[PDB]
Amino acid sequence: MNIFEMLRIDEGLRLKIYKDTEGYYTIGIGHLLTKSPSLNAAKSELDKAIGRNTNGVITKDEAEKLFNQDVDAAVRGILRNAKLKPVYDSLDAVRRAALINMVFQMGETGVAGFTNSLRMLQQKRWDEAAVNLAKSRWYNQTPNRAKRVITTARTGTWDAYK
Ligand SMILES: [Cl-]
Ligand SMILES: [Cl-]
Ligand SMILES: [Kr]
Ligand SMILES: [Kr]
Ligand SMILES: [Kr]
Repeated sequence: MNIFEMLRIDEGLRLKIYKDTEGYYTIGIGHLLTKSPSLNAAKSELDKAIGRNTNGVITKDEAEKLFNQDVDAAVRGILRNAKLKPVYDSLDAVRRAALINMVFQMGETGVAGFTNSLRMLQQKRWDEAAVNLAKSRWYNQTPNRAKRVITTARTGTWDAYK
């Protein structure tokens, strides 16, 4: 398992514009297009990201291309975030994957806000981090996914994804 397979599991793959769990226009593997209510606007953002008039539908390849870009961007956001980087650097490879998934899902800013779990993680206090992480809107709104990511961070193994 790796970060790509992991997020491909959590986000799925859809070739036509769809709305995510919050109601936002998204396409591919969890690629948000806009927070706006407008399909037209979503469509504009999509053709802009793809480089052609998609009419709201893309190919697998194009979807994987956006995904590659988004993963990369998630890593680079972590590395540039002064509150995120040190946690990330302290972690083993599997746990790092968990942090990349959260950031992909909620953005840098959002995750940087989990001050307390960040610190427990940094301290390698796994069970404690796990309990804190679950006290969040994130967990109450997308509990199945949150649970898989939280077990990943807690245990350092991919068991939740097998
Ligand atoms: Cl883009
Ligand atoms: Cl769920
Ligand atoms: Kr994490
Ligand atoms: Kr976190
Ligand atoms: Kr954790």
